[PDB]
Amino acid sequence: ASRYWVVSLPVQNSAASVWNRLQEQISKHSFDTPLYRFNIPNLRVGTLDSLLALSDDLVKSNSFVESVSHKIRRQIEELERVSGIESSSLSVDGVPVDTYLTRFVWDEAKYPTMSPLREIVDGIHTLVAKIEDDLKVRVAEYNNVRSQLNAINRKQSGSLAVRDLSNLVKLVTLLAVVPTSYVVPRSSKLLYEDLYTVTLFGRVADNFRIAAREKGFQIRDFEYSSEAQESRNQELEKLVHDQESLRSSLLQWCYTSYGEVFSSWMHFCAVRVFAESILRYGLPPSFLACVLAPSVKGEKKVRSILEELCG
Amino acid sequence: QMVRFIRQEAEEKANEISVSAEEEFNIEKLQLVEAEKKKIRQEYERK
Repeated sequence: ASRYWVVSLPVQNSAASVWNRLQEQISKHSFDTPLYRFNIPNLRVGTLDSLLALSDDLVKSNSFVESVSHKIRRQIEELERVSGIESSSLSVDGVPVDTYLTRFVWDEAKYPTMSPLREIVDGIHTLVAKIEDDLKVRVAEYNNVRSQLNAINRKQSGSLAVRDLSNLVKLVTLLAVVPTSYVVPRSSKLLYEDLYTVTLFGRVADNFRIAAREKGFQIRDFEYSSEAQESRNQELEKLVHDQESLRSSLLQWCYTSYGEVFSSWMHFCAVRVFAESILRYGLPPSFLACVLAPSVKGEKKVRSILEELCG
Repeated sequence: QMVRFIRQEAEEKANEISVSAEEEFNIEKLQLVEAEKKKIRQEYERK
């Protein structure tokens, strides 16, 4: 998927034409930059030491967000049936990417406490970790289903080395010798063709051994009753269908968890807005930056505008 | 041709089993006909 791409600028360091022009009427419209934002400050902010601790923990928060993003982009997509949750279905904080990135409403009481965010950030991180753990549980279930997939049906289609009971003829044994007269009633022909059958009888072992493995190429043994092979094939088909359903229904829940993780990442970006505001401005949360996924030219223009607060 | 030989084999097995049973039958009969001179020393000699 896409990693974090939010800009860093406090309320006092807006890069637009005006301080309040970051949301709209900025020069970014001329350059077609998709940047958008909306303020959503917390109830209160911590002290300078609390701000430094939050800045230190922001690295761990970003690492957790990256882990969640990698899990969502890998586990769902690899199943080839879980990527059906679009941006609207995976809307962050209930709003699509068009509106989720244009506001910080995820700072409401769902993940944080709408309060001093020094511990609310850690609580939201723990909630996102729980969501990622649920996604990992879904991925493990998908892996176990895939283990149920590629079942006994993966063997040969009968009259061969493996799963040859499905092509059995059901004193005689399953031989299916692929490329005789005696006292025994060797005048017989089994139905062991997926292969060929040969004259054999159990009354005298000479004809049976001659037909089975005595000369030429030795035949391959198989289960006498084809009912067991049919049951195994039916179980394999059922397991494959269950794996496909899990990749389509259980992995649909995984995609829903991925949308929840996107909401958690939106909340993390909302928290990081206040973190940057504290880092490069006063303690109270107030930011005028923007979050989007622009082109190289738009980012360069934004950096040229904001060079007054360059890194 | 060995389909009839299966009947012969079964008859031979049954004959062997019956011969063993008859051979043990004499011993079983003698187990009661004989040694009762000892058991009568407890069943009635006690009286």
